[PDB]
Amino acid sequence: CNVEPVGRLHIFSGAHGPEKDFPLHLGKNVVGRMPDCSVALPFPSISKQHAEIEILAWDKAPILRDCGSLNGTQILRPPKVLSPGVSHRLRDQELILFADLLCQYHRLD
Amino acid sequence: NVEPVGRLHIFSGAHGPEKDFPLHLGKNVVGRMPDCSVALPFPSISKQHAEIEILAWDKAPILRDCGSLNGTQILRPPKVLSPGVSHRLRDQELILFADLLCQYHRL
Repeated sequence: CNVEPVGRLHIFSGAHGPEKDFPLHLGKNVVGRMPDCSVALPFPSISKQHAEIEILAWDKAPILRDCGSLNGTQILRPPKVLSPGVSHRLRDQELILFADLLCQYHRLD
Repeated sequence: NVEPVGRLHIFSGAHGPEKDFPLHLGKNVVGRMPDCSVALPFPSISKQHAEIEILAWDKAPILRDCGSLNGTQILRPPKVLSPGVSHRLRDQELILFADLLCQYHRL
């Protein structure tokens, strides 16, 4: 895990456990239930391959795609339910729901 | 200056600092006005945006939206809260007032 991060995915305290920060790197970051996933969230409502955060460069904005999850990926401000495979550019500090889990993307400095 | 039963945490980064507001027994008006129980001086927040009613220390707070322009969002389950409709707040529950993310805590 020596890959230099360019983003941060923050999970807020809930029922699933305490707050937590996940590093995001260049190229693709797979969000999923599986311990091997770049963002591993071992909660049964999260799909094995749930979503993909793709980051191409720094001055850019990441692309989030849902990978056909059972329980969906939503953005919140304004609300929208993401359709499987459709590229969505994340603004810094964007709020994201994977299933019931509320996450926030952060671009590093 | 009244004993709070609960607290609403406001998240920050680029939306204030991390501030806590006390919630007391009775009506807690969430809004833009400085005189609101929970005063959120942000232009997306209505003068009277939402209401948190605490009916006793042991009972789940009740959240309602006061016909706010930008809306109240709950996430248990994810939904715009219609004015008039009551929603029970659970400990640690995340909620959005217009664009402002908050978290409830029973003290």
